[PDB]
Amino acid sequence: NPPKPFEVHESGAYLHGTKAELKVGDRLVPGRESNFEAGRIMNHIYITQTLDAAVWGAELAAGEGRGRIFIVEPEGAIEDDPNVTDKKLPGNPTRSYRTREPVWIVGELTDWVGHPPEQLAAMRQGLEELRRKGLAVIYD
Ligand SMILES: CO[C@H]1/C=C/O[C@@]2(C)Oc3c(C)c(O)c4c(O)c(c(/C=N/N5CCN(C)CC5)c(O)c4c3C2=O)NC(=O)/C(C)=C\C=C\[C@H](C)[C@H](O)[C@@H](C)[C@@H](O)[C@@H](C)[C@H](OC(C)=O)[C@@H]1C
Ligand SMILES: Nc1[nH]c2ccc(Cl)cc2c(=O)c1-c1ccccc1
Repeated sequence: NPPKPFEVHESGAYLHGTKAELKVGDRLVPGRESNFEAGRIMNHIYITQTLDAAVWGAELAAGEGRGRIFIVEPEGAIEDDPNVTDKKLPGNPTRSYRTREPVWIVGELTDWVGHPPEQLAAMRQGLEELRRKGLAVIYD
């Protein structure tokens, strides 16, 4: 399924893109290393209700694996991801959220296609440019 930017599914189910080999049944607590800043300990887990965002999460995750999209259930409260809320577009059209509490892995999505390679390379090259200019501010 070719991700359409800002398109929710009728489930409203929480998604999580990553390269981590997670399994159905896993409970995962906050505090892993950031995908964007070596050595940065995370206060939150990031989740999304759009397929587009979860694909970005699978493609941009650190690791040698192939991207995976997990279906997750938070144990506690979620809030708008500030990294993508009112930062260009008003509100939270990617429907990206974060939580200070653990999440359970309740399934895996298997029939999705990632972004065209020139889109993923453009995203990676833009992020390296914000790195080099010291404009890659990450809120957590
Ligand atoms: C769900 O979000 C995704 C897709 C959105 O879909 C889509 C269609 O809607 C977007 C919204 C609503 C944005 O508000 C946005 C944005 O604010 C932004 C970049 C950056 N794009 N660039 C590429 C080319 N460009 C010329 C330069 C920079 C974006 O592309 C988007 C963007 C999209 O592309 N940020 C910036 O420009 C700056 C100044 C800083 C970035 C800081 C950190 C590093 C990031 O925030 C990290 C923490 C992640 O949060 C993102 C990497 C998101 O990855 C995930 C997995 O979450 C990703 C945006
Ligand atoms: N979406 C994210 N937001 C972040 C915000 C802040 C910090 Cl310190 C880290 C992250 C981060 O690692 C991710 C992520 C990227 C790919 C796969 C899963 C999660």
